[PDB]
Amino acid sequence: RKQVSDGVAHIHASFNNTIVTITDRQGNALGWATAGGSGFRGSRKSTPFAAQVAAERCADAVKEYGIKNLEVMVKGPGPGRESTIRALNAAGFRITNITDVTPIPHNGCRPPKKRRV
Amino acid sequence: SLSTEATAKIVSEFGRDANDTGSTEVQVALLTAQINHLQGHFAEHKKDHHSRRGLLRMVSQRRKLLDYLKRKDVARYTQLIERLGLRR
Amino acid sequence: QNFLNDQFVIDSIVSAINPQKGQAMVEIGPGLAALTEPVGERLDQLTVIELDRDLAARLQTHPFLGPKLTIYQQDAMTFNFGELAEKMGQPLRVFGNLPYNISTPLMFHLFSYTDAIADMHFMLQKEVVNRLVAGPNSKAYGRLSVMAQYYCNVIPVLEVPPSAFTPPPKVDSAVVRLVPHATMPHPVKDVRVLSRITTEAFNQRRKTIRNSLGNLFSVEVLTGMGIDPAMRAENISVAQYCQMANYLAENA
Amino acid sequence: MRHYEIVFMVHPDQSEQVPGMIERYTAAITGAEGKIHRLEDWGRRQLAYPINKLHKAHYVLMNVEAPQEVIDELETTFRFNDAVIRSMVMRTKHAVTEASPMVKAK
Amino acid sequence: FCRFTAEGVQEIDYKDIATLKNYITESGKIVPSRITGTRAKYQRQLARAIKRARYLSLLPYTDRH
Amino acid sequence: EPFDVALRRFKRSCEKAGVLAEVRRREFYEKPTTERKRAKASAVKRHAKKLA
RNA sequence: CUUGAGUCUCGUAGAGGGGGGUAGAAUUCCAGGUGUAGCGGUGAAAUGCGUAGAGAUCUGGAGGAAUACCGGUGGCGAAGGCGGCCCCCUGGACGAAGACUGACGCUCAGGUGCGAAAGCGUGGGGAGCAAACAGGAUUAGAUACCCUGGUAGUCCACGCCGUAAACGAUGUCGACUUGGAGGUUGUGCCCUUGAGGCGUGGCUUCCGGAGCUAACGCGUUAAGUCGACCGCCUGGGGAGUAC
Ligand SMILES: [Mg+2]
Ligand SMILES: [Mg+2]
Ligand SMILES: [Mg+2]
Repeated sequence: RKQVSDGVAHIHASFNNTIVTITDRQGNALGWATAGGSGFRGSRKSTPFAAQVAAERCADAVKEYGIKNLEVMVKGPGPGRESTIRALNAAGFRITNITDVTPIPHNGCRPPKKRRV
Repeated sequence: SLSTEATAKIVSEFGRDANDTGSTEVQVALLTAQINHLQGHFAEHKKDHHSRRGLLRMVSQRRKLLDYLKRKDVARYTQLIERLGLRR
Repeated sequence: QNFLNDQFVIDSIVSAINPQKGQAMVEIGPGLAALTEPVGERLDQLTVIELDRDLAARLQTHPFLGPKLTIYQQDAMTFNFGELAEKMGQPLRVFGNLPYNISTPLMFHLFSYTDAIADMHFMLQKEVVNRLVAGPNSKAYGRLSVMAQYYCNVIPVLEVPPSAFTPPPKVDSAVVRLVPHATMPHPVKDVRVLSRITTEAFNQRRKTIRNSLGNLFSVEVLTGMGIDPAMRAENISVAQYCQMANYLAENA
Repeated sequence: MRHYEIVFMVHPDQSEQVPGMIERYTAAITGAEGKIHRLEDWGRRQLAYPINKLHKAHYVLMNVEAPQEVIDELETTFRFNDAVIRSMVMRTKHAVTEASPMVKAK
Repeated sequence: FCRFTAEGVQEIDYKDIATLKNYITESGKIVPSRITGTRAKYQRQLARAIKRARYLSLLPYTDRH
Repeated sequence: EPFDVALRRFKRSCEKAGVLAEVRRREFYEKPTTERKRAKASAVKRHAKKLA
């Protein structure tokens, strides 16, 4: 059993799913949760509620590893950003850096074709 | 597309004096020198069609000037094409 | 989906089929009563598959037809025509009309039974029929017409205007008949080699066969077979295609 | 001949040889009968993003009027000399002698 | 407009990071000319300058780098 | 520094960055003719307001 | 002869072209590292991927492709087209102020050459995307629409093809003929400077007068008023099809 505290939190949100993972300052994963592992499937898997629940599951995993400090970064286009990070405010940490780190290309390679719908 | 000094050499050769520019002789000479120089460009830059559009304009402009001078005075025409070696 | 409407061409099709006893006849897709009746009439008894169980009830309860046919109610692509050929004493005459998404499957299932089928007689859309009979050097030619002409001799029977159909389509369509060869004029070591040779070739039909079949064989193999590798895939007869298939199979 | 700006940056841990670099390149300029109108250093200076995983690298400017040929020599000398981590050459309109804003801030 | 036109009339610029900072987002993107009030001539010069300044890590490309 | 005020500050920053609108529209390729048509369509759809 | 044509001297703006370097994002992939039951996908599913550790996230490396933002009712180009940055070669244009030639002009059947996208030819490359294809779904059926894959192709050098609603659906050149609000790019004079304010070319956008037009509309960048030459049409299909 290991106790450390310096914490980086990554929110990886998409219109199918939201993964959340906690890492050390090194970026080394301490533990993680998703929505789909929270148990929701199809439509429920991508909901602000499922993203809160995923954050609660991570909050439990870090209670075992580290809880004093966190630096939270957010990625992917999906819903529930606010919902999952306010769920990190549950068992609240002292955090101040927020931006997205959503990948924007400087005119990178050809995206998929549009859906015929 | 030519240095002022190569232009000066050419106009001081083919021109009436330093006040002359654009006597037919001056024109066809500097135009010829440009055409000669650009052979080096296109010998590398084969695919430079947009540049060679200017070259085609220049060789046809040369032809038009020569033919005007030929009907205006055969002596000036023949000694000028002799000096430039034109109709090569 | 479609089924025919006008007695003139119904009568032309059922008469051109020449359906009589001394033939192991089976309908597929009996559809509207009007075109299944004359064939169930002329044959003293007839077998049929309908895919639909509701139409199979409509026709099996019809006293013209239920007493005069034996009737089956399933996807014909499940159906064991090789056993039905045994039960009918001689290889089958298989015939009719359908919604024809299933058409491409029908041909392969019929070809899975080239021994058990004596002949096939079916309506189809103009472009696919003209493809199916297409001569090697034409844009209408290609892989499915190659496999069809490999398995069988193929023969247009007659051609039908779109106003002839109950829901009339925009699209003219023809009945065609075909005959599994009594011995294959093109003997082949395997058909999967044909199928993959033809798909590779026709997946690349605009480039030279050196840049199609020569992606697998050498130019010296191709010219060794007597084939110019500078041809396009749509210059190539089924004869040299089965020669390639034999070459692939026997040199592997 | 063509006026140029030549502007380049050197590894912080090779910044001590920068005078030797100014010798090597200024000798190429005057050895081409070219002339110089600015030479400047802005010291070790911090980078907006990491260059070659480094920080704080040492910045240098020249204003010059040399014949084209030797610019390609010193340019390719930058790809030979790994102490130079980047360079930019600019075919500027004029010789310019007034100090860089990077100096004039002092 | 005319005050922003004076900013163009006075100067054409590269290496003046202090003035370049007047025309960038904090995320490092170029400001559109209508928001700067400057005329398009100077917008082009500013864009060319910013691109050079990014090449030499004088300005970032993004917020992060 | 209240968490939900730092959240509002963050929300303003990502709105000013436009990143959700960018990644939304960047989801697919497009045949350049249609954004050309859409662009000029918007240009006249705008210009019609200029008239009073 | 100098008014058309054209040369020169000095500037100016520009994704014009050709050639060569180079950058920061980005995707994928590889190699670890931390880590663990999910991931992925949809309407929902499934196929797919993961306990050989995936997914995630950190580092390091690879490779091919494209240039977020500026960027515009914006520039360049004969048209097709041209957009990260620097260099190298290189085409055209416009203004300035003279100087110079001396009608050298325009148009152009044949002819010659340039000519998107697709496809072909020869040899490379292959990240991402993706006809065909393959497999899972959906549907009365579904060949579609959905998804997981995926070849050609997409990229490059060197050949070819020679077509596009290649359309301003508007041939080229020249002259004339109310206005008005912009944009862009030179330039002169006045600037009280710095803003301004008088001018004055070029390019370009939208209104609109007269006139024109079947009408719609066009309208000094004509579809007005006219001069020179070229191209093309002669009811609809059959048919841009046969030969
Ligand atoms: Mg090729
Ligand atoms: Mg292509
Ligand atoms: Mg023809």
